[PDB]
Amino acid sequence: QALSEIETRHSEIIKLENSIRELHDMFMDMAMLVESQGEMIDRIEYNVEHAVDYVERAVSDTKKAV
Amino acid sequence: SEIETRHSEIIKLENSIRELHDMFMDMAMLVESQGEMIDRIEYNVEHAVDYVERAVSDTKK
Amino acid sequence: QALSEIETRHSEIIKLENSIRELHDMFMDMAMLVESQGEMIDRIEYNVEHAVDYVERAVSDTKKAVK
Amino acid sequence: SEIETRHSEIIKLENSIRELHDMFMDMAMLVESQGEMIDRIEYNVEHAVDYVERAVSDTKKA
Repeated sequence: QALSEIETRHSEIIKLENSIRELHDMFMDMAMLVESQGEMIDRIEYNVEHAVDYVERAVSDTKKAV
Repeated sequence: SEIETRHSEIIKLENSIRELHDMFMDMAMLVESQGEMIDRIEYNVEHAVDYVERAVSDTKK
Repeated sequence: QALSEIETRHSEIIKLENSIRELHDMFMDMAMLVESQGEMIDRIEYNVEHAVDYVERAVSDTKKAVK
Repeated sequence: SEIETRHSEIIKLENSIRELHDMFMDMAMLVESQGEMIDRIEYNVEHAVDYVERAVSDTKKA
């Protein structure tokens, strides 16, 4: 009924495993948030990139009318 | 005793895991905080884009 | 030769692109280190799991000796 | 005037960019602490695995 020494060891290691495994949900939550933030930044860079192209075209066009 | 040693090892390792779990919480909060700063930056940038595009259009181009 | 106004607006928006790219690069480095941390945790989980299966087997064999 | 508002916006943009940069410095620090805590956990887990498997074998042989 009570645990033997070998069973006690086993229980301890199983407890450690579940605990390492359960770190998953929290890590995935953080990871998702970090990944989402990266894309936000990337969209901002994308729009600025578009602004630079728009202006570069206008600058190149205007010079033509010179 | 050897038993005490093994027990302190299990408790420390346990606190460490819980602690890591908390750093992840702190990270999440830090990311949400940066998310407001990014919204502020995007607002500034969108206006900056507007400014240069208007100024470059009115100057016929 | 001094920059015209249009050229100045161009320079300004270009700087802005380089600035945002830098912010983006700093963030992506950290993001890669975080991804890497998750993989390490997976490996650890994988090793403890394999250890658990090992102990299980031994607990079974130690009990089967009882006969 | 236009200078006042214009200059004001050039400063707001630069300030918000530097502030995020600063926040990124704090993030980097937490990323480092996370990694180190994980290094430590890898060590403790390697030890616990070795310990229990050793004990498990001595019991099967005794």
